[PDB]
Amino acid sequence: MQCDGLDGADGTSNGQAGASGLAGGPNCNGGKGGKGAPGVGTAGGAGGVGGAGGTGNTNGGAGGSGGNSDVAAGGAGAAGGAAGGAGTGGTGGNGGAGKPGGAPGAGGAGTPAGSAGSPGQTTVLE
Amino acid sequence: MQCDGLDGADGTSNGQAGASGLAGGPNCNGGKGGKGAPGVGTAGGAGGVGGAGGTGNTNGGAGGSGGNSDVAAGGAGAAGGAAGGAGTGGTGGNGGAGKPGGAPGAGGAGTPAGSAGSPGQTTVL
Repeated sequence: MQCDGLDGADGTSNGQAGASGLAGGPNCNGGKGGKGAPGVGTAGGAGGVGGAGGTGNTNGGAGGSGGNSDVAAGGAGAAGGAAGGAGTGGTGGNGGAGKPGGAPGAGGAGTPAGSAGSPGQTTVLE
Repeated sequence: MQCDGLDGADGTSNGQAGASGLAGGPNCNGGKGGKGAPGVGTAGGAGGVGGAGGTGNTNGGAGGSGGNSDVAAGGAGAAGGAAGGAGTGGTGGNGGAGKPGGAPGAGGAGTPAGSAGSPGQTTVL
């Protein structure tokens, strides 16, 4: 960690995926991935990937989480970016809530690595 | 069923992430996530997420695989998208090879669910 990476835009339109965070420039951490948009009558959007760290000792960006869905599946969370050098890996995004929940995103490698995210929350009839 | 125009773009510059696959429209499978680009000097990019299946009975899209790296970490593989209805979940992508190899992507939910991907190989010596 020293300079910033460019974050990815969150999805906004129905079911739209988040955009990836950018790979860091020199001495820059990777950008955070965008969140996926909610889905209405359709599944949620996927998260966008977290960016890899740039040259030097840089951290990976966090992966975006997936969007929730009202009647369908959540979007999946995106992976975190890997570190540069001796930096820390990005945390994976969480899946969106839905039926069923989206899968989690993996952590990016580093020293230490980032953790994978959580699956999205699901609702069950009793 | 596979529909046109849903696959995410592959990364095309050093370390760039793959783009996520698009959520399917009605009766369409989710799109495949893009492949992460390799890294030279820095880490590989992670793969893009697979899109969720559309309404009806649809398959989730496969997650993209991560890029390799020469001296740094491989990019992570991406999660597969969830099925719609009674469809099959998408397969998770594979991690890129590197120091160490990237984490695998999780499978998407379905009946049956997608399998997780393979970790990237860790290169030594």
